[PDB]
Amino acid sequence: GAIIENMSTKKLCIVGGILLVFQIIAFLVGGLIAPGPTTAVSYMSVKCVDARKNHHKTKWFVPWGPNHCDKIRDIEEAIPREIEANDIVFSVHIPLPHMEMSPWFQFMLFILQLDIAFKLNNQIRENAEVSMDVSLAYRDDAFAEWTEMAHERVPRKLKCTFTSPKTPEHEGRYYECDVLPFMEIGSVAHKFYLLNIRLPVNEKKKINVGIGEIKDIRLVGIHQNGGFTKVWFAMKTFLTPSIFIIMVWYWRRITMMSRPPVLLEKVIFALGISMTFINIPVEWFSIGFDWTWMLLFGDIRQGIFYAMLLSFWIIFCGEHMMDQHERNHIAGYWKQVGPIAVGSFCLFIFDMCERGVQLTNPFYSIWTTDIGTELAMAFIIVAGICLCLYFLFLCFMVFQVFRNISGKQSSLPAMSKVRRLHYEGLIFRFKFLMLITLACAAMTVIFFIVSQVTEGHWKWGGVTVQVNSAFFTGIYGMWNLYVFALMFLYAPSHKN
Amino acid sequence: SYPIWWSLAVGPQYSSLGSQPILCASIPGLVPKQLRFCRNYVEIMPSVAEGIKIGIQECQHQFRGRRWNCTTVHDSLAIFGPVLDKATRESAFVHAIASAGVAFAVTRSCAEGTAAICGCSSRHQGSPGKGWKWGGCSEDIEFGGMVSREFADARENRPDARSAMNRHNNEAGRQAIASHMHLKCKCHGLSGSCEVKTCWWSQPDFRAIGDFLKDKYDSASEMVVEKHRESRGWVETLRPRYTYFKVPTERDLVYYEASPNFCEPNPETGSFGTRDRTCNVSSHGIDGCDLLCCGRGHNARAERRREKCRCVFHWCCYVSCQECTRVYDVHTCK
Ligand SMILES: CC(C)CCC[C@@H](C)[C@H]1CC[C@H]2[C@@H]3CC=C4C[C@@H](O)CC[C@]4(C)[C@H]3CC[C@]12C
Repeated sequence: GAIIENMSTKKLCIVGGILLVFQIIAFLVGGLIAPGPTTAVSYMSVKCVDARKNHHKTKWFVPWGPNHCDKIRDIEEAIPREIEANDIVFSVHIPLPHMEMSPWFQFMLFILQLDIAFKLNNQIRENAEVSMDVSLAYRDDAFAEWTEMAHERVPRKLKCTFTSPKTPEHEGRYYECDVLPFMEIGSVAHKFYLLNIRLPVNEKKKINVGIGEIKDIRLVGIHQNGGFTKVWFAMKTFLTPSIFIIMVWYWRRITMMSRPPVLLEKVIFALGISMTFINIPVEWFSIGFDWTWMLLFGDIRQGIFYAMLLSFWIIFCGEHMMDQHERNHIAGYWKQVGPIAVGSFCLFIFDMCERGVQLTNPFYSIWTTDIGTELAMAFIIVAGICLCLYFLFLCFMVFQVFRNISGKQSSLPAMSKVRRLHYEGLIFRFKFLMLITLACAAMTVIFFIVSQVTEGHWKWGGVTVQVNSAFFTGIYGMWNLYVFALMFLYAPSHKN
Repeated sequence: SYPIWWSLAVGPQYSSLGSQPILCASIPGLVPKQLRFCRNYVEIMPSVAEGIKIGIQECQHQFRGRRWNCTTVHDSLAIFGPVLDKATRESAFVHAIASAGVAFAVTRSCAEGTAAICGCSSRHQGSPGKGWKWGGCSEDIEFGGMVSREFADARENRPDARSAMNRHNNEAGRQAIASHMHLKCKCHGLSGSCEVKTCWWSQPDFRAIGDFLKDKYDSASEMVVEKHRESRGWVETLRPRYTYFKVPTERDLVYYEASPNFCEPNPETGSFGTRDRTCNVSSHGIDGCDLLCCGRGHNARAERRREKCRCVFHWCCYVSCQECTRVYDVHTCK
């Protein structure tokens, strides 16, 4: 007998009221205080000319400010000055003038967008690839030499189309090229970063030949807003004490009983631990230590919760068939849980492949070669099939539960007070959670669609509301609150 | 022309892209509003002169075979000559492309980090204030529009029929850029799935903007001048011909005076002759150059030009290949 089966309809309404008030606050904080999730800043590179100086004495080229490079304003000016390919390096200073990076920025994503001209003598070949020679440095203060962070080679394929007719009238028009991935850094620990890209040409090896005429390179830097991180941490700090206390209350209720615990109780508690793991501000060390592994941690933690939530739903349904069941062991649901273990395992490998190599080579992409693409898709496809099998076995489980309920709720006159109240409770307990779970899922999906299609913010009077932010804080709070309700309402009822 | 400071793009320009800090000294067409700007926004002033230069190169490309080629006289006190003293179709284009050029050049220069006064600048902001270190600097995309509307449109508020034309066409340039920006999005999240999408707008190439305004040039409407005021006086405004046609706003070009004849030299109308021009150099068929010369007998010149040939043609510059000569037949008119 769970607590939810002994609460009157009145008492449940009071609890619901309290839970709703908190849910409203969660939205208000994200919308009205947080600045919004992320910012993207566009950069244009400067074309610096090396006067045949850089051999082993790495000289870092600074786009602007004191000790700036000798730069060419337009690539065509190279020809009258006899400047050859390989003598021009593209320099970008990541923070803009009179701006700094701070540890509160959690990551940086970098993408490149090439501006390639059409000329009849310089067209893009069918299998055109760009081989970038890329070096990155960091600096902590203005009056210090740049210190190297990474030096790698970054081949990328070109995907470009030309929509005008290819005739001698439209020369000078640009290709329409897609976005190329470039770099992922999982930590922001230094104030300044300097990026130098060179494009060497070698005729006998077809290295950067037949890649068209390249005139400019654009870079976009994406980072999470500092104010969003600060608000997010404050929210997690609030939640952790609350989760800790209820976890301890729940534990003591389970163990101080006249009967050993049952399987559903063990699963509900285990789901509590997974949420406690995602609510701990482990990230509040990212502002003091340069730990590049925090982005993969975040993913693993979040992925575990998903697995636990999907498993809970299976066990819950399996624990509420009336006749023929009330089974209590883990070893016999492997028919319904297997698909989850396989799917999560395969996604784990996929993320580990992309994320783990990023930790050792910031200029990595699993989608660089045909073989990498084939394997990456194989893991996604398997995960997708397993998730669909999960959805079909959950639906059958539910179907069978309901037909059993229709039977049990019919042959009621011939049992006694003790057995009748027992089953009437189970019937209610089941129906209640199903309606709440569907409402929670429906709200999450509908608001993901209103975050992926709308503008991102709404200006209404003197107040600007952040919609993408309110999404994250509201849903984050919602599932934790739902787990809080689950542990309180479904704990054993104390009787004397 | 009609605006004088456009002359900064020619002659004295001499690549004054920040290495020549000539501030509010040479700007030849300047009102009190422009003086305040050029004194407060000094780091971005070289980008305005470059923006005009860009517009000049584009109009000369776009009109290379239209009798009127966008000619720029050496006087530098009137960069295109008297041809732009009338409210004609050619002026509408030059105004729109010049306005677009300034906004374009300023935005690119800010993206290169050439100025610390461009848009957002702050090294600190915890207490919530939409600063770099709390909320992000998202206002940097409107700066180029501010410079073009603040500096260029400073003499255009005088109550005159021509002033109305100029204001409309200058906005057409700025709107042409805004209408052609592209939206790109990067998908990232738990596993790369689109839980966080980050989107940005990118600038178009200027060739597309040139072509757009060239189409609007040919489709440009005729307006008539109407005058009234409440108090004793007149203010001149334009009345579009909405009896048959459909004139819009922030998309199109307007005019109200007739274009001149460009066939023969005429010093009073600012018209340069086409007596010495070439033809059959494009498709070598039938093209606008058949009317360009306004004459007949396009057969006068042979050439033996030297060019580089048999080359590898690398992705950048100074290919360093062999020379050869070719014989050309040029259908030059008299
Ligand atoms: C509500 C309570 C129980 C939550 C506790 C969360 C813990 C892990 C958080 C709360 C305050 C955090 C600290 C706050 C400030 C700093 C200074 C910084 O330069 C290094 C990290 C450090 C030292 C943090 C370490 C992690 C920390 C101790």
